[PDB]
Amino acid sequence: MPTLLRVYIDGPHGMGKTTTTQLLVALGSRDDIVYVPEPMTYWRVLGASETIANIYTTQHRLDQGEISAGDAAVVMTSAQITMGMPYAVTDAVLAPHIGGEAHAPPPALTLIFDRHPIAALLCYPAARYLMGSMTPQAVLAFVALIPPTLPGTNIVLGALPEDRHIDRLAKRERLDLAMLAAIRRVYGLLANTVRYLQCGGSWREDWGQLSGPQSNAGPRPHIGDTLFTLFRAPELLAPNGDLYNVFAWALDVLAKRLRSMHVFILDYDQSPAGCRDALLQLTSGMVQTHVTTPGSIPTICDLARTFAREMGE
Amino acid sequence: MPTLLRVYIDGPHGMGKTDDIVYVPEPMTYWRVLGASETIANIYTTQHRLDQGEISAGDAAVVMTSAQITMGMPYAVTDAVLAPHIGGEAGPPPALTLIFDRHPIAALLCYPAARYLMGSMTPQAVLAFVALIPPTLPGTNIVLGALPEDRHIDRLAKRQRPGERLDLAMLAAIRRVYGLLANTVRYLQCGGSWREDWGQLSGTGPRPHIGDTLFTLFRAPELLAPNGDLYNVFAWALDVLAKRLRSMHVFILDYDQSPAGCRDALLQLTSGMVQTHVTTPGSIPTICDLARTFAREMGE
Ligand SMILES: C[C@H](O)Cn1cnc2c(N)ncnc21
Ligand SMILES: C[C@H](O)Cn1cnc2c(N)ncnc21
Repeated sequence: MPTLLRVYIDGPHGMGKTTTTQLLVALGSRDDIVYVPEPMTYWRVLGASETIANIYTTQHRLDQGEISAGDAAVVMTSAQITMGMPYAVTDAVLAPHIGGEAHAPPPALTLIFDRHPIAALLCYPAARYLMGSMTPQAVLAFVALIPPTLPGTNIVLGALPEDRHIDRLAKRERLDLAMLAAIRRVYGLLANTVRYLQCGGSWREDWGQLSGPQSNAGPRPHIGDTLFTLFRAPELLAPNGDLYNVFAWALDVLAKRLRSMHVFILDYDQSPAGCRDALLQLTSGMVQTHVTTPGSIPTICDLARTFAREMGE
Repeated sequence: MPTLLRVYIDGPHGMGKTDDIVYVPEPMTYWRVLGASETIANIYTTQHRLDQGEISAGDAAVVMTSAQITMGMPYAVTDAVLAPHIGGEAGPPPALTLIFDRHPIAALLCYPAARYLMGSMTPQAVLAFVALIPPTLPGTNIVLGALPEDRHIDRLAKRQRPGERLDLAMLAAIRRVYGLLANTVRYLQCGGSWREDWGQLSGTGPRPHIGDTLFTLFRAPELLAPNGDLYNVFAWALDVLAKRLRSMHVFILDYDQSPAGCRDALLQLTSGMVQTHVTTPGSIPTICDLARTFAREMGE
């Protein structure tokens, strides 16, 4: 009965996520912790050409008024489905090896990932919807495709003052503060959504309360402070006023996929070593899982090294 | 704890696919209005514009990819809400028989693979859709069609959907994809290992040759490294495809006959389909509710 610890580092770009996780990985034994890094190689080359470059210019040309909404939406939608592929595929090959949950002895293997599938099938799409470059229907199609949430899905979101974030961000993608505001808002919403569901929130019961951040602590947030609030869009509403059932079912799925997640908030308003040690203290309350076969440890380990080996920076 | 029989009627369109049995119809209203405006027309116009040289290959692919997301949404949301109610295999007549108009693989693999063959979708986008195919649950019975090509052209010509353009090149492509699909399931069911037979594509139990399966489509140069090796991320996606396809139960329905005949042939095929148990006492009625509400809201 060997155990596994899976930790997905996620949240808005530009906070220091990659650095903190390399630092955490650099403390461990080469063989008891493996990092699944950002698939930069799939991105700029393998899946398509310069994927991040096509996105930031299309929104920039949508702002100006050089290309309509529909035009930007088709480009944003296809960019996202291609961008999320590595996360989805990783999740699908690992799935069969993950047993039930399980404080406990040291995990036999710790897998740290640069992002979870929900960044590409939920968060980024919702942020683009708020920026006007994606339709709500398309965001819900992404949501309906989120894979079943595996036991022990530990997701680490980040915290950081916007002023420090804007400054960290300005390093050299283009300088898009509106998008920065939109993605921070969506991740704030995401943490509250997990809290809401874990405290027994039923969006169907509270839908009517809509008009006009901690993920594992505190009281139940108001539905207005969760991701459900984004789906009040007239496009999704029938002539009767309520959501078409098709979109309501997607919110049911959103609710199911996030209800079982374990979310932690890491403060990035610190030096790199500071972030590392805090992430390392956080991993202590995270949930481990048993693996289905005995050979899953080495198997999974190989899968992760291969991904790192072929798709990093 | 009652039994359920799920039957997905799929295969290329245009062949004739149009109380204890519920029928989940084609979500035409989602395609023409709820998810977007006239998605079929946008698909067919885009391919037409590419064919005439009015737009680029890259341009048509972004348009196609986005429209395929819209086309697929109803199946994917349907599978996600239904999945939790599906239990293990049971094998007597079933408590409920749910007949669906298409399975998620139509939109997350077949149509996409066919547009890749029409030069309007990248192979990488096709594999992004495949990676998102939902886990194959017990009792996934998929009915595929058989019909000679000229009878199919006749039938399709009398059956055009709103915004569709009669395109014989897309007909051949979708037909080829579906024939490869049937071959692929048999290849996997008889022990075929794509990784072991990959070398047979690039330089030459009893089952189809891998060149006669969907794996042959993924020998696309965009997915290979400079030394000819398939990138691991794509090899992964093929591993998922084998896993999803191997456990489906495919039934072939001969459509070269009358609706009466087809109806009965379809009912005849039901004897070898696999039934499951549901997981709750309220699953039947809830499933039932889902089915009728989908039909009312999204059915033409
Ligand atoms: C650097 C990028 O902003 C990070 N990133 C990671 N996944 C993404 C996605 N699916 N869409 C947009 N940006 C994404
Ligand atoms: C309109 C008919 O149902 C054909 N048809 C059915 N599903 C499709 C898809 N997902 N993409 C393109 N055409 C499709």
